[PDB]
Amino acid sequence: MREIVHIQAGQCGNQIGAKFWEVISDEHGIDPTGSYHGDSDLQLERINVYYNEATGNKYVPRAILVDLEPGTMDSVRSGPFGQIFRPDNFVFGQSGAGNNWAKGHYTEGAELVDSVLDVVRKESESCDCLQGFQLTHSLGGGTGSGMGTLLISKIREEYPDRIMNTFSVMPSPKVSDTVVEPYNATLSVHQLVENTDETYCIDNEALYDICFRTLKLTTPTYGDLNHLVSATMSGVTTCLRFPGQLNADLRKLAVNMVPFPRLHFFMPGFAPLTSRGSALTVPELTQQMFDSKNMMAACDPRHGRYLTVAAIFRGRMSMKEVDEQMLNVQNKNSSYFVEWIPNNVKTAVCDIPPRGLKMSATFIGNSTAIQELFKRISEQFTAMFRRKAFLHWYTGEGMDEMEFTEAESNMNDLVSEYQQYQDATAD
Amino acid sequence: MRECISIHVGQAGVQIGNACWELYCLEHGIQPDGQMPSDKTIGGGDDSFNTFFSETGAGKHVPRAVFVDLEPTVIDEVRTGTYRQLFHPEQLITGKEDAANNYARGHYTIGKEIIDLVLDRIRKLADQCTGLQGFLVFHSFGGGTGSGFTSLLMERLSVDYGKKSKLEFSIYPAPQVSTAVVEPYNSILTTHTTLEHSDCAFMVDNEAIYDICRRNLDIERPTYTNLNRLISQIVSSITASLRFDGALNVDLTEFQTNLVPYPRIHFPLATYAPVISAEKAYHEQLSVAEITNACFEPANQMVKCDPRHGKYMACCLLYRGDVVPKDVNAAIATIKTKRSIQFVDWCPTGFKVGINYQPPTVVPGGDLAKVQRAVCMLSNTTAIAEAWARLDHKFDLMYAKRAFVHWYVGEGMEEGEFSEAREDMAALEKDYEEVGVDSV
Amino acid sequence: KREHEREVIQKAIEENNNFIKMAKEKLAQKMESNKENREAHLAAMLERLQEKDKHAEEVRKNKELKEEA
Ligand SMILES: Nc1nc2c(ncn2[C@@H]2O[C@H](COP(=O)(O)OP(=O)(O)OP(=O)(O)O)[C@@H](O)[C@H]2O)c(=O)[nH]1
Ligand SMILES: Nc1nc2c(ncn2[C@@H]2O[C@H](COP(=O)(O)OP(=O)(O)O)[C@@H](O)[C@H]2O)c(=O)[nH]1
Ligand SMILES: COc1cc(S(=O)(=O)Oc2ccc3[nH]c(C)cc3c2)cc(OC)c1OC
Ligand SMILES: [Ca+2]
Ligand SMILES: [Mg+2]
Ligand SMILES: [Mg+2]
Repeated sequence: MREIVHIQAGQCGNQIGAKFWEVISDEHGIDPTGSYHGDSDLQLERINVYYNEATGNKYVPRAILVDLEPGTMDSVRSGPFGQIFRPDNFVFGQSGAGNNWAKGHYTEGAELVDSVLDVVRKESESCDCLQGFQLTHSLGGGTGSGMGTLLISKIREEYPDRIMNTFSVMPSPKVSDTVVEPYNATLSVHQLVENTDETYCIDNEALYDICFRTLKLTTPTYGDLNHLVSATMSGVTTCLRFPGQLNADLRKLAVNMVPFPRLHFFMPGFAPLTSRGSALTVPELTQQMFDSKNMMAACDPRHGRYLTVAAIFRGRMSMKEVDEQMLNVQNKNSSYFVEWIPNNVKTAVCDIPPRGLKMSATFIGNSTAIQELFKRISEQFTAMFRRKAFLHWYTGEGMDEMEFTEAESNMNDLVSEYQQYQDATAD
Repeated sequence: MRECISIHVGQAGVQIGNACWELYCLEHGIQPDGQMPSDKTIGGGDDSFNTFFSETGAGKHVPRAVFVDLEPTVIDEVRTGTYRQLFHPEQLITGKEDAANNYARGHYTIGKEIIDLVLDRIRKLADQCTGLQGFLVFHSFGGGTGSGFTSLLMERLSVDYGKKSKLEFSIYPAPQVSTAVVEPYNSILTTHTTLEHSDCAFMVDNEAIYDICRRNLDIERPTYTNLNRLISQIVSSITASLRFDGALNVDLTEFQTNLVPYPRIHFPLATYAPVISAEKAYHEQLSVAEITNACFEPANQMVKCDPRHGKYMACCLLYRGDVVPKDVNAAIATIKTKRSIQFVDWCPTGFKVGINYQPPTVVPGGDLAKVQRAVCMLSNTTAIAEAWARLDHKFDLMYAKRAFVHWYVGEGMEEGEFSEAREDMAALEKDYEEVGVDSV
Repeated sequence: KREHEREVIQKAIEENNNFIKMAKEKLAQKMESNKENREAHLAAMLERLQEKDKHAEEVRKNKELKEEA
C-alpha cells in the first residue's frame, strides 16, 4: 500500500493531531484500544495508510508525538484515544521552548531532534511504500515552529524523494497575545517555502472569525477552533483514507496542485458551517465552499486568482448534480481562475460523510489571494523588526540580524511571486 | 501463424484490455476458465482465433496479452475478477508505486525498474508464436504510466523486434473524464517519443465516447465501464479480420496499406455504428444503408473533428454481421452523392470494404443492444489534425508559464525535451496541412 | 539485374539494422542523461540541507561562546 507517517510537534500540533486521530478512528470504526468495531469493509480497504497492523487485529496510528515539555504530551495520553498510540512514539523533552523559534530550531530542539529521527526511521522502515510525512504544528510557538521546521529539514535529508506535507497553524492577535509570534512565523515560512511540497494554511484569524461571526460564539476557545481543524483535516485526507476511482496519494496532489514549487500554500475551505441551535442541497453546498466566509485562511479569493482547486464532496448525493454545479461556479466566476492552466479544478465524491453530517464539502485551493495571509504576518513582523524589539530572545541563542532579514525578504519574494502569476495572462 | 500480442499499459490500457478480452471470449465462445468446447483441436491449432489465443494441453485458451501497470490496484481486479483464470500470473505485471501522473516517472524513474521484466514476459509470449505479426499497445495519453512507460516500451520493442508492426490504441485526454492537469504535457511527450516507433495509431477521444454514451445510450453520467465496452466494440471490429476468416474478410494490414500514405500520417479516424440502446433497437432493424450513413455523421466519430472541413486520404468500411456486398455498394452510391466527401488529388476516391459474417456480440447486462449488423469506418482525414491543435494549444498555455515543468525536471528531464516535443508536434500539424494541398 | 537485386535486399537490411541501432543509442543516451540530471538535482538538494546543518552547528557555536562570557 501507500503509507503516511504522521508527526505532531508542539502544543498546537499535538492538540489538533489528537483530534484528527479521534475523528478518523470513528470514521474507520476504531475504538480507543485499537480494535475494529466498524460496519463497512470500505473502512479497512485503505486503513494501513495511517494505521499499522499489530498483533490481535490492533490498529496502531502511525503517529509520532514531539514536544519540548511533557505538559501537552501527558494530557494526550490520558485523553479518550490516548491508549491507542504507540507508547514508544512519545518523544518529549524537559527544558521547554518558551515560544522561542531559535530554541526549537537551534538550541533545545536540536538536542532532541536526533531522538525524534530514530522513531521516524523505525516507522518508515516498516512501510511497504512510504508516501511521505504530514506534520501538524504551529508557527507561533517554539517547538512547533522551530523544532518542526528543523525536523522537516532533517527528514528531507534522509528522505529527499518523499513528499513533505504540513498542517501549519498561522498565528493571530485575535487568538494569542504573544508578541514574538510574528517572528516565529516569518522564520518558519522561510523554512516551509524551501523544504515542503504542500502546506495547508490553517489561519487562526480565519478560525476565530468563523467561530465569532458564523458560529455566533462570543468567546471562542481552542476547542471551538480545533473543531474546525478536525473537520478540515478529515476532509483533505478523505481521498487518502477512503477508496475510489482516484487512488489518491500525496504526490498526485502535489503534482496537480503546485504549478511552481515555492507556491505550495493551500487555502482550506469547509461547508456547511452551521451552529448548534439553527436539508442542504448540492448547489448550496458548492456555492458555500467557494465563499470567503468558509475559508480556513483569512483571505478573499475574489482578491486573487485560483491557480488550482481540488474539491471533495462527502455524502450520498447526485454525482451528475455535483458535476453541473462545479461547472456552474467556474463559468460564473471565470475571471477568478487562471486561463493558462486548463482544467484546473478537480472534484471527487465520497459516499462516507463525516460524523453527524449527511453531506459535506471540503475545499483545497492554491489561490494567489493567499498573499493576504502572508502580508498580515509580514506587516506584524516589520513593525517589531523596525524597532528591533525582543531580538535578545533569538540573538542570545546564536542567531543574528541576517537570518531575520533573509526570512523577511524571502517571504516578501513569495508574495511578489503570487502577484506575478495573478497578473499573468494567456496573451 | 500471424499471431498478435496485445500489451495493455496503465489503468486505461488495462481496463480497456478487460473489456476487449471479455468481448473476445464472448465472440469466440471461450468460458472464463479458458475452455472452448467448440475447439476440437486440443493443445494448439491453426484456427483464426489462435492469432489472439494460445492453447495449453489442458484445453485452456490463454490470451496473447501482457498487462502492465506501475501500481497493483487496477490489475489486482483482473487477478481476482471474473476472468482471473484466463490469464497466467506472469502475464499480469505490477509495481508498488505508480508514475504520479508524471511522464518522467513513468518513462525514467519508476518505469526503468520494471521495463526489463516486462520485455522478458513479452519475449516469452513471442517465443510461443510461429508467425508473430506485430503488437497492439493499449494506453492513455494523459497518464504517467500510459505515456511515460508506453514510450519507453515502444522504443525497446523497436530494438528487440526491429520494424515489426506496432499498432496503438491511444486514449485522447478529455476534461469531462480527465485525471490530471498535466495531461497535455504527457500527451505531447509520448506522441513525440512514440511517433517514429508506431506504424499506426487509433486515437480515441474520451469526450467523443462520453458524448456518444450520453446521446445514443441515454446514460447521464457514463462510467469507464460504459466507455470501455463501447471502445472494445471498435477494437473488436478492427481486429475481427485477424480473429475470424471469410471470403469477404479483408486483413487489417491490407487496410493499413491504404491508411498510411506517409510514415508520420498514421492516425486513422474511427467511426462506429450502430450505437443504440435495447429500448430503441426493439422493433428497429437498422439496415446496411442506415449504419453506413451513420459513419459520416461527425457525432459518431471516436475523435472530435470535422472531416467536412478536411480532405480524405483513405476510407475503409469494416462491416460485420448480416451484410452482403450488394447492399454496401448501393449504400456507398447514395452517400457519395449526398455527403461532403472530398479526397486529396493524389489518391483514388474508392472505398475499401471488408465484411465479417460473425455478428456483433454484446456483454450480457451491458447497455449496448445486440444488432444483426454493424460497421466501423477507418478514414485517414486531415481533419484529425484538429485533435493535435487543441491538444497542442493546451500545452502552449501551460508551457508559456513553465507551469508544472519543475515536476518533470526534478525527475531528470530537461526543458529541451519539451520544446523538442512541441516542435515535433508543430511539424506534424504542418505535415497534415501539406498533404491536403493540391498538386501543382 | 542480379547485382541490383542483391543491393536492394542489402539496403533493406542496412536500413532496418540502422533503425535498431539508432533507437538503441538514443535510448541509452536519454537514460544516461536522465540519471545524471536526477542525481544532480538530488545532490543539490542534499547540499543545501547539509549546508543548513553547518549553519545549525554554527549557531550553537555562537551561544556557547557568549554563555561563558
Ligand atoms: N476510456 C477510458 N479512459 C480511461 C480509463 N481509465 C483511465 N482513463 C483515462 O486515462 C487518463 C489518465 O491516465 P491513466 O491510465 O489513468 O494513468 P496511468 O496510465 O495509470 O499512469 P499513472 O499516472 O501512473 O496512474 C485520463 O484522461 C482518463 O480519462 C478507462 O478505463 N477507459
Ligand atoms: N487552532 C489552534 N491553535 C493553537 C492551539 N494551540 C496553540 N495554538 C496556536 O499556536 C500558537 C502558540 O503555539 P504553541 O502551541 O505554544 O507552540 P509550541 O511552543 O510548540 O507548543 C498560538 O498563536 C495559538 O494561536 C490549538 O489547540 N488550536
Ligand atoms: C487527499 O488529497 C487529494 C488528492 C487527490 S489526487 O491524489 O487524486 O491528486 C490529484 C489528481 C488530479 C488533480 N487535479 C487537480 C486540479 C488537483 C489534483 C490532484 C485529489 C484530491 O481532490 C479530489 C485530494 O483532496 C481530497
Ligand atoms: Ca485448437
Ligand atoms: Mg503553549
Ligand atoms: Mg494509475
